[PDB]
Amino acid sequence: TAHSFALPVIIFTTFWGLIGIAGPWFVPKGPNRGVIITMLVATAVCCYLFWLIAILAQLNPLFGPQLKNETIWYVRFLWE
Amino acid sequence: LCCGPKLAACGIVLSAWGVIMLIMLGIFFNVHSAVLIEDVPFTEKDFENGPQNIYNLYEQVSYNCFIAAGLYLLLGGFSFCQVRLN
Amino acid sequence: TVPSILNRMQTNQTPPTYNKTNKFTHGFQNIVDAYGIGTYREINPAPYT
Repeated sequence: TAHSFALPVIIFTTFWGLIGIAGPWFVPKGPNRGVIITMLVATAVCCYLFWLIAILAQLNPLFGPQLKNETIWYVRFLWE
Repeated sequence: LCCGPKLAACGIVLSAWGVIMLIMLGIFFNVHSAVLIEDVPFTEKDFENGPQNIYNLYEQVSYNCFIAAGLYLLLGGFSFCQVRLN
Repeated sequence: TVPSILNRMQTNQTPPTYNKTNKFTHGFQNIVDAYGIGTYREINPAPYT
């Protein structure tokens, strides 16, 4: 069950970078443009940082979870 | 029967929430999803021969959740009727 | 027939702050106003909040 740490970063980085960088140009020429661009850019920052922190916090763990023997017995069958 | 429009609105909203959540919960138990193991009523002697013995109880709780969702759907219908009267 | 006049002048009083708020941003502008309105033409924290 290997989630190789190249595809997730590529996917979400291009995703959020596009939202925060290309979307601003696609916002139409109008009065609310500035506020809309600020929403796009800062949403990119906040959400991308949240995801990046969450995934790096799991990259290279120091310890593994602790499980009741019942859930060990169950997940042993259920998950790969 | 009759009731206040605010009571009926609360009833219908609660019925919608209950129906959605309990249908989802029954689905997730019938799936045998692992994250809900602790809520299954199994006993310490059910861990001998394999997961089927506990799959059955997962199914039982899923049926309970579906029954509760049906009760909430009936409540939602009745509350919608009450709103229509009001 | 003879018209009126509108006059500009050199002023010593401090300008107020105005934002041309819109339907969507009114709550946020109020949220930042709750702790003191910004001085004339300083950066508004509302669009970032």
